[PDB]
Formats: sequence, C-alpha cells, structure tokens
Amino acid sequence: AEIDLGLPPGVQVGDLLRNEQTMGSLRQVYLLAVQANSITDHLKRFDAVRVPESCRGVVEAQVAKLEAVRSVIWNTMISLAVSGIEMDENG
Amino acid sequence: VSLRVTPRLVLEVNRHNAICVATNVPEFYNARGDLNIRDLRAHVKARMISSQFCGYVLVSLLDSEDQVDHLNIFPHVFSERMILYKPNNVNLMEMCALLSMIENAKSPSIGLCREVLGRLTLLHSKCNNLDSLFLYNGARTLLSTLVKYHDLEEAATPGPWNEGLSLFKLHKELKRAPSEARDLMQSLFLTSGKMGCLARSPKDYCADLNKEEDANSGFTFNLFYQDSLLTKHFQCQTVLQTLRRKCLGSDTVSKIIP
Repeated sequence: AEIDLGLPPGVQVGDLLRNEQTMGSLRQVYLLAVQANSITDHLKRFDAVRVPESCRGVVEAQVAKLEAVRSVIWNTMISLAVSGIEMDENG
Repeated sequence: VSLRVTPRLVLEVNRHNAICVATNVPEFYNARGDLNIRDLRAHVKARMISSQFCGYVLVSLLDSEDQVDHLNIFPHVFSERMILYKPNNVNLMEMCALLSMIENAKSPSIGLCREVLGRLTLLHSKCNNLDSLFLYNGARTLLSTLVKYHDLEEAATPGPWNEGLSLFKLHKELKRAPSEARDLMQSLFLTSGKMGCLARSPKDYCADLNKEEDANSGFTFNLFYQDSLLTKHFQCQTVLQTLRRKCLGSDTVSKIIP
C-alpha cells in the first residue's frame, strides 16, 4: 500500500477500510440500542409502579410518549439494517 | 480507531503419523485464580522440544467480523486469515498458549485475568516483535471482552482493560431488550449467513468429516475445546472444515508479521 502497517496474513487494505465503514454504522446501531433500552427500563418502572387514580391520564400520556420515541428508535435501527443489506452483493 | 486485528480461535495442534488433534491449552490455575506459571512454561517448553508439535492454529479477525457466535466474513477470506504458528521463540509460544487459555477458560475470575495480563506484559517486554505486539494487544482484548461482558470489574476505578471486541457489546445489549425486539435485532445485526450453518456438536461433525475423507487419506482430525463465550465459532461447520484443512496440511510460519 502507501503506508506499511503491521498486518497478519489475511488482512488486506480493502477489508480494513470496509471494517471502518461497518464499525461506524453499527456504532450508531449500538447507541440506538442502549437508548431504546433505557427508555424501555423507564417504561418498566412506570408500568410496575401501579397506583394511578385520577393522575392516570398524565401517566398514560407519559407512557405514550416513551413508547412512541422507542418505536421511532427501533424503526431507525431497522432502516439502517436494510441499508447495510443494500451495500452487500448477495442481498 | 478500530483498525485492530485480533487473533481468535487459538488451539495447539499435534500430529502422530498423520493422525491429528487440535486442543485447547489446559488450565494452569487453581479455583481461586492463581496462575501456575511453572507448569505453563514447562508445557510450552515440552511442546517446543516435541516433534509431533505443528503449532498453534489461529485466525485473524477484524472487529466488525466477530459476532460472538456468527461470522460476518466470507469463507475464502477466513481461510486466508487462518495460519499455523510455530515461532522459533519460547515467549511468543507461551503468549499463544495464554491466548488459547483465555479463549477456553470456563469462567475466569478477574484475579486470573489480572495475573494473565501481568504474565503477558512480562512476556511481551521480553520480545520486541510485531508478533509480540500483536499477541499482546489481542490477548488483552480477549481478556477485556471477558471482563466487560461478565461484569468482573464490579470496584469503580478503571483497570487497565479496553472495550473488547465491539460487537460483543452489541451482543450483550440486545439480550437486554424486550423479547419482541431482541429476536429481530439479533437476526438483523449478529447472524451473518455468510459462513453458513452451525453444527449441533462439533465433535460429531468432525467424526463424519473423518468418515467422508478416510479412504485415500489416513488423516484423522479431532478437536478438543472448552465451550465458552470466546469459542462459539467452533460450532460453525465452515469453520471446522477450514480448521481441519489448515491443521492437516498447508504450512507453518515462524513469524506471523515478518
């Protein structure tokens, strides 16, 4: 190549930068994952807490907002899953 | 930031008249986690003086290819990555041995981990070499993967580990998610079809892998590994095929990165 890097047998350059592309994309996916999982933990707390009476509408709408954001998150993950499938030659 | 190659699937390979066996290095430590350096080093010396010793079979993986129990790699590339190592050096030999022992450690305590990293840095200080820098970085990386995944550091103040194999963080994070979404997301990000199916129990797959190719060849490959978060790729049939092929013929190298 243009700069010698200590590389073991299998590793050529093209694999090595392809690696960086995929590591970026899945880095985003991981951020989305831990986000969706914090939100789903807050959901667990709401749904477990019980005791709603007349304050129930506020609680139901806060659950509604959480669940809504989380749906958008999971769909974003799907949406770049498919894109990564578009880069590949077999799919 | 992740241009790092890491050695995976490290076993040691023996051949007694074309009858071949790839084994993990046995555990050299007690139930509390005291690393038996004396017996380990005697093992390594013994494997050097031996004549039925061919070397450590190892593979080189990139971070985005290792999905914990599936491989986002093509089979030809995978074959180019897998080598048969027999270094003309005792310390590199023992480093590969510790790599084997980390991958196949049943459930190490962080005490065994810190001892193992310690012995490793001590060996790597003895050998300035691209092979020792390689063996060391990757062995520390396997160590760190094991701690971060199993919560062995939890203490609060950081130890000298790193993030480990990246997709292992993804693997752990998706097991946490609602059962509904977890299944799909595992199917979409960490189940790469490219290396094909998994066999139910490798040992049987190698036994009939012997039945098929044993008229022309007296060659007989057997595999011994301890099941572990770091050895799940011994379930993959293409893996086992490539492994038998590499162990039975090919060549050896005295230097990984000459």
